[PDB]
Amino acid sequence: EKERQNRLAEERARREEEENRRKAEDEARKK
Repeated sequence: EKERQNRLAEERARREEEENRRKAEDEARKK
């Protein structure tokens, strides 16, 4: 269970950092 939950949690965090760098490069284009 913990293996599964941690895997899903890192998948979530990776998607989150994807969106963060994405908004970052968007703002960069606005610059």
